[PDB]
Amino acid sequence: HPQGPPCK
Amino acid sequence: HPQGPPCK
Amino acid sequence: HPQGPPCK
Amino acid sequence: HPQGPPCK
Amino acid sequence: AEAGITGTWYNQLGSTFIVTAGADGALTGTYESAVGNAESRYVLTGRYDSAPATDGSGTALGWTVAWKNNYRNAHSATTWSGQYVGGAEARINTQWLLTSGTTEANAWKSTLVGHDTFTKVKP
Amino acid sequence: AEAGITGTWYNQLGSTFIVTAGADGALTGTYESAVGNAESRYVLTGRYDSAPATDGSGTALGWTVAWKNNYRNAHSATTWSGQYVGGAEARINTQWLLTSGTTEANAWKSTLVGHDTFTKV
Amino acid sequence: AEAGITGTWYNQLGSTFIVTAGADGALTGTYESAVGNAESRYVLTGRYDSAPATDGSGTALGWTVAWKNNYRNAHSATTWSGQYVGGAEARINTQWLLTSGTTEANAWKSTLVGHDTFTKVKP
Amino acid sequence: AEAGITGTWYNQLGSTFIVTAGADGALTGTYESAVGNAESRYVLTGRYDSAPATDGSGTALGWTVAWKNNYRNAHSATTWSGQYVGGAEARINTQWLLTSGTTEANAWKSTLVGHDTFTKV
Repeated sequence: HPQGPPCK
Repeated sequence: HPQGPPCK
Repeated sequence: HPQGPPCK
Repeated sequence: HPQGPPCK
Repeated sequence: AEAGITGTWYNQLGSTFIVTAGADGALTGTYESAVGNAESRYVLTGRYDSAPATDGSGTALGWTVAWKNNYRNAHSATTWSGQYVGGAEARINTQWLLTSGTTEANAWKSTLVGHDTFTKVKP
Repeated sequence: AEAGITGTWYNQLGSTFIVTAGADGALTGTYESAVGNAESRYVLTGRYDSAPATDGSGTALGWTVAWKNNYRNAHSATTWSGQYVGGAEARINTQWLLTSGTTEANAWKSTLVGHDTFTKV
Repeated sequence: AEAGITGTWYNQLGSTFIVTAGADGALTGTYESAVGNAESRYVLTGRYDSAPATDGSGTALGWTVAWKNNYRNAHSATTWSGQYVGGAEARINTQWLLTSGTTEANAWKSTLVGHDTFTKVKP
Repeated sequence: AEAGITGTWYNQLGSTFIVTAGADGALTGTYESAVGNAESRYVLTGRYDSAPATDGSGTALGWTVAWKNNYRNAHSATTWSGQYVGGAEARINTQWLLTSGTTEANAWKSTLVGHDTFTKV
């Protein structure tokens, strides 16, 4: 989801 | 409060 | 999830 | 209310 | 869909919600308190998913009302977050947060949570 | 202070919120997600108290973001409700609701609730 | 009052709540999922105001269920906060928070909020 | 860690929470309010996951406090829902609901929601 933190 | 019902 | 309805 | 901070 | 949301809706407390959904995902309208004459109208602005899923899934949307107009100022704002479910009996099911402006010390009890269901009455 | 809301704010997750506060209560801007990226940007619209109390209270406000833009559609929308406190360390303290569009069957777990604090740092 | 709360209740999803209110403000019982056989029972514990107000005001209460028993473990817990309203049709109106155990990175979406209304069926 | 919940925790408001976690999921203790004081103490009861996932996830738990003791009755109850994360800096991150007993007329604004973070410091 764009509301959460990065998927790094 | 304008979000609640009419008063008594 | 046990808090939701039965499944399909 | 007892859940809030002190009334100091 | 925009048409489906556009119109007049009422909730279980007797408040009035008049909204127009624009093609860009925008929501504009007025919110009115439960009964209470004419000067109980407040401006509302929100957004909705203008491209929901096929399926019988609801359309997510949300809006905000700052309870200040030319007659009153309650120093608070409410936001409703929910889904629009169309059909012959269309409904908008929401959960809302009402936050009042407080001092640092009462900030802990500045927000109320509740839920409202709206029924459509006019297009 | 009144138009002290206008500016760029960041939250603890790294999202950026850029808003313009109009004199009459409107809030307009962009909300961008993770990485910064190109269109990790979404439009936001809200409202705030343009005549807050003259007591040291914060300013009530709220806004919404529907998670759809020309590149992604997450079929959900988030609303943030809270207050602005200005000063040396201005912050916007919020609680939010994220509702996803579901089928009736999943409607019971359609909404997540959280809290975010935004600062201009 | 304790009697009034003691008994079996069901909510709109078909889940079962069996509670006993003790004179000290304690709540103990079992919660069961919507239909779904026998091993869908979980322990619940809560508290209520054992000395509410006279008036037609509800009795505040709340309870928690950790969704782990001898058959399943969903790594989550739900708490219901609401009011018991007695009368010929007694109801418990609540708002609930369901939190799942997550890693630091998904902590932001660890909690769901909803509302349930319970109707009393047995004493 | 499992019985790492047991102990004395404090939140950002200054309230103290003392709990005992039983091996099977129970949470019992005292919650004391402002000043410390004598019976600014209230009983709390809850439940937690006694077999959390073996992945670095936090432990789900929740508890309730009805605000009545032999000295005061605030005709309300609060429930905290959240998770425990242990380690060097153990914390219990929660969101809570405080419902007051009202008449039907005021039922719409009977519940407040907030969040608290407890640490052993």
